[PDB]
Amino acid sequence: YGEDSLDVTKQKHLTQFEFSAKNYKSLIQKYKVKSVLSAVDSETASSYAKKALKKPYKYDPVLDKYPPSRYLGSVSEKFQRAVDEYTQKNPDKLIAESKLDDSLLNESKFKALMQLRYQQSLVDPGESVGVLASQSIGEPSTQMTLNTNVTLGIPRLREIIMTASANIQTPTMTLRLNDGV
Amino acid sequence: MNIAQPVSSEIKSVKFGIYDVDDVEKISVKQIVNPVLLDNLNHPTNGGLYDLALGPYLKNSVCATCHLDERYCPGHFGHIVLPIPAYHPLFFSQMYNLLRSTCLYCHHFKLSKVKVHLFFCRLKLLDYGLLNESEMVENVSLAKDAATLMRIRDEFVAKSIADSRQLTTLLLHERKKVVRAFYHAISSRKQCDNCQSFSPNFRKEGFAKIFEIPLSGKNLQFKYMTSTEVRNHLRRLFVKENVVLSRLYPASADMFFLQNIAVPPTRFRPASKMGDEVHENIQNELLTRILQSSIQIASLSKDSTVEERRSRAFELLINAFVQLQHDVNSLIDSNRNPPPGIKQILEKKEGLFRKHMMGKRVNYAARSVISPDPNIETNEIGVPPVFATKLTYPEPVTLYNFNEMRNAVINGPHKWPGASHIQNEDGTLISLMPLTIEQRTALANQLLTPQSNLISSPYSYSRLINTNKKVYRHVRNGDMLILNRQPTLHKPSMMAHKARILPGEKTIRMHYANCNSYNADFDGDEMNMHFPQSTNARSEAQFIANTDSQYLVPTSGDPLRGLIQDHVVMGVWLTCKDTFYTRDEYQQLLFQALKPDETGMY
Amino acid sequence: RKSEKLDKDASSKFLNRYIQTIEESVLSQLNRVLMYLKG
Amino acid sequence: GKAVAKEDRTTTPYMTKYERARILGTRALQISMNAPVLVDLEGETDPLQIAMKELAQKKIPLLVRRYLPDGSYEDWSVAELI
Amino acid sequence: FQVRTTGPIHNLTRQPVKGRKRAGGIRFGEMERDAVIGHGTSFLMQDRLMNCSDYAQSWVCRDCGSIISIMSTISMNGVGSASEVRCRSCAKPALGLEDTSDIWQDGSGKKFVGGTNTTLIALPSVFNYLTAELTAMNIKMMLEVK
Amino acid sequence: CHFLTEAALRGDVDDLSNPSSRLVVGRVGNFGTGSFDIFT
Amino acid sequence: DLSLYKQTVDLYLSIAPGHSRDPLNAIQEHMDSMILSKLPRINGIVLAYDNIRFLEKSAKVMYDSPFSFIWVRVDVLVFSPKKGDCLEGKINLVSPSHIGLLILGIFNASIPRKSIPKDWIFIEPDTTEEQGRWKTNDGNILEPGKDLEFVVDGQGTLAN
Amino acid sequence: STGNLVSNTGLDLQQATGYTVVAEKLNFYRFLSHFRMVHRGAFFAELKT
RNA sequence: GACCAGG
DNA sequence: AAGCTCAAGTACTTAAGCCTGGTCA
DNA sequence: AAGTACTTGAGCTT
Ligand SMILES: [Zn+2]
Ligand SMILES: [Zn+2]
Ligand SMILES: [Zn+2]
Repeated sequence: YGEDSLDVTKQKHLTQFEFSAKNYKSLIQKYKVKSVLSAVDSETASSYAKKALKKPYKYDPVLDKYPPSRYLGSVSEKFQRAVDEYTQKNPDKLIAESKLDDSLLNESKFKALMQLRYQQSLVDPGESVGVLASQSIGEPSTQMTLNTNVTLGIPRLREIIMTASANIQTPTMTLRLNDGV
Repeated sequence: MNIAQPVSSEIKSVKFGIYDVDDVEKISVKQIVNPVLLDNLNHPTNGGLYDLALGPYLKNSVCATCHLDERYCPGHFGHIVLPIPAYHPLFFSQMYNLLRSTCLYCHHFKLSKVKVHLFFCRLKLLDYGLLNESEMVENVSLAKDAATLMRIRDEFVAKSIADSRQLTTLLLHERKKVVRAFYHAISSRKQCDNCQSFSPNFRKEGFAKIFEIPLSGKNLQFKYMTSTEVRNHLRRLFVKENVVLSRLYPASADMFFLQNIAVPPTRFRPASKMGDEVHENIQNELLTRILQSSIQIASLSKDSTVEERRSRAFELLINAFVQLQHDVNSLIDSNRNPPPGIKQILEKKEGLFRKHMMGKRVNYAARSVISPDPNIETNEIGVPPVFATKLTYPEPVTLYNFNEMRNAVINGPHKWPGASHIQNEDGTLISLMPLTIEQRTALANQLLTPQSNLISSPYSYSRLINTNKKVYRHVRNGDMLILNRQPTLHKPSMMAHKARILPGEKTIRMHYANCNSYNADFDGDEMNMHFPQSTNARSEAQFIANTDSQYLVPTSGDPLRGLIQDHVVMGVWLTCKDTFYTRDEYQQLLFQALKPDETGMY
Repeated sequence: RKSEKLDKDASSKFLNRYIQTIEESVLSQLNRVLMYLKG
Repeated sequence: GKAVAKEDRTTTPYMTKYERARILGTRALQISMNAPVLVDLEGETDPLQIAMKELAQKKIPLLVRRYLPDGSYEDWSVAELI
Repeated sequence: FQVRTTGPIHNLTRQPVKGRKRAGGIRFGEMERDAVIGHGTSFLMQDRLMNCSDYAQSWVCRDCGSIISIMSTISMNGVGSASEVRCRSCAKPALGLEDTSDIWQDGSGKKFVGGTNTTLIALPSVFNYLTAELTAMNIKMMLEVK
Repeated sequence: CHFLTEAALRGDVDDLSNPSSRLVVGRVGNFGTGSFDIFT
Repeated sequence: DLSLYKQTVDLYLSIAPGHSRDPLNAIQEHMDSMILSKLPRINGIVLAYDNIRFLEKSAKVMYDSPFSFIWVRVDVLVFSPKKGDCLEGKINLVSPSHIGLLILGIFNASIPRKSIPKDWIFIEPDTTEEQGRWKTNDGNILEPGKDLEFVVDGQGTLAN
Repeated sequence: STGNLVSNTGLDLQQATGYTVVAEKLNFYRFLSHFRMVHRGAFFAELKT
């Protein structure tokens, strides 16, 4: 589902990586770690996540190797890049060096928490999605049609997504200047 | 629905296809030959378009064939014969291009047989779903040479199927490509690739009348006519080239021409009484026309056999033939012969497939203009007393809610929280409206008891005993009853609210919060209230679609609900640091905000 | 819809095992017929 | 086709947003039809809140078959799901 | 305000009529369908679109796969047992000696043999109407059951 | 009637894919709470 | 002939709700129904049934209703009569309109006077006017010869 | 009664129908605005511009 | 079913 | 000659939901 | 009105 992180209706708070680390005591209880860590596999896919993050290729995106349903180790690339570069970019909330940490925090612990929410936030299979995209076009197609040179809005969308016609009204191109010129 | 009825079948598919000449007579239950509809005694004419055997004409008349009343008679077809048979109107154009592809003297294809057999191998290998393997078989470059090429295609397909053995989407993508290439090949050719003759060309009309001039003198050196001639020539075309046409379609009996069309039962074609006028209908009338033209064909054919005398004979006979072709075209395609035809009542897009199948009027579903209420909840929805007392739903009766259903039937169908009318397990429904409180008490006393007057009363299938009496009761404070407003653009437009029942007023009540979802201004616009009857439906509704569980509109992530105008600016006035409250106001305000008991939990 | 054989002694044994399996009118008539067939 | 064995199951162990719905629904209907209440009632009347009182205790019948799009299925009890 | 608990129906398809003068029902579909089938409420869809409006029990021949071909038996015998429906298209004429069980008769008086694969499937009345008009166009859909 | 005439000539049998088709004959849709089956 | 045959059939039983504990008793509630009644498939009237077992396939719930479904395989002993089968019965009632017999004590036989040739004559005893011995052309009394044999017509025939 | 101007020639009027409207006296302003108003024809109405 | 209305 | 891609030109279905009134032959 | 794909005839090359 384009790696999905979910169907959009819940994937929102992923980017709020500060929010979870801010409290972190209520979210862990919400996700119910004691019952989830039991049945699902954790170590193997988390190990392979680093191997996929290896900059050279021949390693798939971890999501293809290990589906995100049972292996509590797979997340898209950008999600893991985000959690890593957040841990290194904003290290203020997370403590650190390591001994002082192990009272109330742990970088690996909180990263495993975010891993866990990603697992907890997949598309629940069986969701009729096509009709979801149908609503996602219909609603804004209603929203704004009075403008505030190419035509913008529903006449435009009518060509790209409905008629897909050759010889559109104004097919233009944009070319970047180069230093030699 | 009923909860008892078990029906076991699980339909896995439907299969479309033509209908041949034997089965139309197998399903025949009578023949319609007399045009007259009704006699002086006004009774259903025997054998007429309203014959009693076709379908039970109302005023309590039992059907002849099945001999049981109208409430259960399912109607039976009838046949109306024609020795003309006119070619089926819907396939007229494809039949036309096929006729163009015909070579009358040759009775093979205008295309080279080797090319049509290439076409045959294409479909043969497509049947098992092998795409590149189909484009492979053309990899040959070379009548005798032509027969060798055909045998090369045969051996290619032979090894391909041998390796393969040891619908789905992409199948149709190729099987339509072959159809388009088939036409591109067939209609381009004029002279016979097999016979070397120039079979005469053919000219048609949009009125579905076809023929052209005979051959020219030069090509001989090298209009309108009967349908039996066309039928026989197409029979030769098919049976001589059974393979590629069988792949295209082995059966070729009545594909293009209909030897007996069926009159559907009277149940489907009623004589609606609007005021006083009694018009039979459009379809009865047009079937009458084709029947009269059929008997006219019979008489005129007899006149022909009994014998410019031959000229007048053939002219008048062809006139009768073309008239019957024209009127059967009218029946099946009212787009021709300028009342609705069948094709137009289907394809009209005002009628079926859009106005009776996808979306249909529904029972147990009321409707009102809607005022706002902030006091109830964000879950709950107001329900006026009229909707409560009138919207009914079944409730099985068990050991532990017998008390509630007892009280319900004690109250009756005229005073909330009463129930409406009691269903017995056999399948009947006995009302409580015409009864008295004494009678209702009596009937409610024997509400939990096996009353079926045997172990197996209906017949020797004894599960009817197990199911409990279903009491039809009114909605109450916990039931989940859907809401919607058209246009329903995006999914939070329909939701499920818990009912709360109010006294007096005549319009439902909702909370401000949900409003921005349904996109209403509450100026006096109105919303459909529904009530799913069974328990599976209301269960899945209450859980998946409970208002709060639709808190994120799914185009983006941002929240679509929320508090609104007064609440928000008074929020800016309460959160502001300039406001101070004493004990009295603080206690009072906190309590008004919580409202524990009705919500509960604390 | 599968069909097999039933011989004489097989009828007696099958009625025996049936009266032993599920446990009034039918059983009464079956006891009558079993008493008439035996003896 | 196949009926997937217990040793290798690919499906997701989470009691989905849907299996919860249908399970609780059909269970409430069952219990509405004079069925075995496998949990001591609290006097609760609604033929569905009993079903939730049961599923909270994970004492429910009705394993669910998850159809893979191939045509095979895996059969999960409700206690087994998360 | 218009409320429709139970009321008059349509001559053709037995869907509630288009009223407010004839207690007509409210329309639910062609976008209301998209709403629920986005909500993922297949049971609600099958309930409202089928159960509440137009519900029926109809018989089909499993052998031939036809729904027009069902005829309920007449004059089998005295009170005896119930009318056990059969299929005409898959039945052959009564010429010849056959056992009393499988035979049955016609209202006109004809006897037949065959056509016993008649089961009891739920089917919305509108599909019955579609079968009628379709076979009037001479083309009939053959639905299988397994 | 055009799609009808072509799919009728060829007689192409679906299983039946979309929920509109699953619905016209009244059966529960493929999607949603209908995707799986529940057994005792 | 040997008219009795055993048929192990497969039928599709509905497991009612209150019997969701065990299907076996739920099998009973409807297996006691068909007995001594006609099942049209097997072309015979049910006599008895044993060997009740359900093929373990995790019985299915009808997908809008609370009672489930399951295949059960059970062996019936239906009396399958054919044209030309020969049947015996003990005579109970006799009259100069037909002959009355019971086969297996359960199944009735009422054979009109037409199927009896005019060769057999009725004697009327002075004690009971209706009941009386239906002698043959030979002079044999049939009342002590309670076991009487004839053929199936569909109803019997003693005319050869 | 209806408004179908049925004449052998249209007399240079585009639409043949709708020339007449009931004077619903529902409220006086509606009575006036029936008497004053004009309308330019359904032929242009059906066009979406 | 068609033409004017109306939310 | 005639084969075969090229050109304008001829037939041809859709245009949001609902809901409620009225008049009409 | 918009625009679609559909089909036929006239001019150029082997
Ligand atoms: Zn009938
Ligand atoms: Zn030829
Ligand atoms: Zn049949």
